[PDB]
Amino acid sequence: GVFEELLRTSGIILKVGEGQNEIAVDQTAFQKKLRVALEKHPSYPGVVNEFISGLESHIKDRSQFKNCLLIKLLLGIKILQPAVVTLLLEKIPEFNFPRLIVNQFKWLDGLLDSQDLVKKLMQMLSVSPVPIQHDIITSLPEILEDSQQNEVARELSCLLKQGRRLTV
Amino acid sequence: LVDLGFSLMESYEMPAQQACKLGASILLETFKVHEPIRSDILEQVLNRVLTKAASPVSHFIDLLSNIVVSAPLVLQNSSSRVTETFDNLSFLPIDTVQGLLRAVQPLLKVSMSVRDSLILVLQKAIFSRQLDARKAAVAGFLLLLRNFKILGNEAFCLEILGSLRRCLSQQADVRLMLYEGFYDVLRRNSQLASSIMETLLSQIKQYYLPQQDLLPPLKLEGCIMIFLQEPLAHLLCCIQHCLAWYKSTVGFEQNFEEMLESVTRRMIKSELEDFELDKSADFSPSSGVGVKNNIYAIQVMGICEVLIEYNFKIGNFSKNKFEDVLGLFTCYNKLSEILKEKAGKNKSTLGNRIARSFLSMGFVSTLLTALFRDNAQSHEESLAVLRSSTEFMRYAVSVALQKVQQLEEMGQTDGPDGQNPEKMFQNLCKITRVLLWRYTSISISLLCLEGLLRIFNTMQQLYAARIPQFLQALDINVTEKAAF
Repeated sequence: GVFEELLRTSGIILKVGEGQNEIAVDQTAFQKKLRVALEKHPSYPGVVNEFISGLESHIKDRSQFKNCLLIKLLLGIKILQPAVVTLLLEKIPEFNFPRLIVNQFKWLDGLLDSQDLVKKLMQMLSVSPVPIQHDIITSLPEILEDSQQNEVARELSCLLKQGRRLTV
Repeated sequence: LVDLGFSLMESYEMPAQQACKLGASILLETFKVHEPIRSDILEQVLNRVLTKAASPVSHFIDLLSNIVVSAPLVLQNSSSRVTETFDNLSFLPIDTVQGLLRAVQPLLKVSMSVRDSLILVLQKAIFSRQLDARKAAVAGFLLLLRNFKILGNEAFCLEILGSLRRCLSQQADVRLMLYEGFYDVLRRNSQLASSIMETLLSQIKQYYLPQQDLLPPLKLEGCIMIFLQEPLAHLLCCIQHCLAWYKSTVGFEQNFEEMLESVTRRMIKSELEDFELDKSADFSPSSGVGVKNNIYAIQVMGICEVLIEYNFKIGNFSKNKFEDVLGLFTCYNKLSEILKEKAGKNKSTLGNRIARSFLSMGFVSTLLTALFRDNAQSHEESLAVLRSSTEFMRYAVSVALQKVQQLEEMGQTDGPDGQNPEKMFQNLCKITRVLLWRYTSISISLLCLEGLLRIFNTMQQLYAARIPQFLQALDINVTEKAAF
């Protein structure tokens, strides 16, 4: 894969299973190498799409899914932020996997959308079961990036009015 | 004795101040005397120290700091409490958190477990979505940055650099304190200075809007929305102070000077028409457009003050820089006088005459010495043309009059070294001479009467032990010169 080829050329080698990625354990060297690889190999728009498809295929693989607990460096990229958000949204219903995902999203950095991921989380809580919805809603202080503070507050108050079974 | 002191401290809550002083003195004496009750006393006061969250505990932190500085290892023998002391530290910062951190600082620098626990609490503190108490967290972290030595593990700093920058996109009131506090830690490291300068360069470039011969570069509308979330005068003052320190210690610095030079050149090559505020009847109080223009007016004249300070350091007897300086002030008072603030029909004079200034006490001290008593052939008539600007004379001291009033009421003041009293005391010594001499030269002199009357009322009430130094600098015969 283009993502696999770029990772092998620079950054982290293709780790199998939960084993650690073959990259320097630091947010500086690993992220810089991943960014250099992403600027080199998937630089072309077609190569960019191929790398995105390869990264999605790796994420769908259970081995790299357990490895993610590289992927962290790729998600830190500005372009990879919407891709990481889409991958998380896809993996939400299909998989304490939701709890682990919520914890990872907790204390997260700036994503590519300031008023869309909150709506996605609200929709998931509306669809997701009791514990999953409660876990998603409890992450709102972390998810309340000030992008949609007041509006989400009013919507959540309305849901609470309609949410007597999950008011706590 | 310890029971007596415990009753005394609460009885203190003038007579209350005398009771508190007596209780603190007896506790310090019994700590320095009663050796075998030292651990029990420390545990009891730690239990009491975190005992009045709503009520003021300034005396508590004062006594705890005194006993800790007397016995640095007492709390080390009182272990399992360094981690415990952070139970609800981020609830009521009234300077209590700063005092607690300063008192316990030796323990942190000799206790790695305390540092790790506070690091763990830092993630919760900085990530608090609310803004009611997040100021205490960032203030404590800024103090800690100077708390740890900068000898040179450096990986500790390289990790902790980005923690506060992750919260840069915060409320304007919250964003305020880092600008004031970054200069203190910048004098403790070299690589950290480069990183902080780079981050501030990114922040200022977020609003610079580079161009040539066009609209005012400052995108004032960025912080318009009703409230504001990006103060600019404090940021620019921090920029100039950090630049000065970086230059003194020894391209971002080339970018800094070019950006500073360009914006100063852009400001003089502009007017109110260039800015969004063109007509006098443009903005009004309690108006959506009005308050927006009101905030813009508050920002822009605050910016003008900062550029005045920077060019003075650059323009060492340089008429061209003075010409830019004098022309810059013409924009400053153009907003004022007629449309000052907005208008302000209350016959009141906030901040002596103008809003809170933005000038370092060293600079205003040096500006007056250049402005008054700065007679010499070395000057290139830049002072003379500066002396020609009568309103510049009035504004020259009026800022310091606000500055001393800030030190008159509060024990600290804005600007670098403001909270350092010994550094401030020297500044207090230098300033008074030109103020008194200008009055004796023979309105403007009426300002100096206020300036003197407030400077005495400060040191007699703040620098009680430092009076002999001032009397020596006034030029133990205290009464002789005072009567003179």
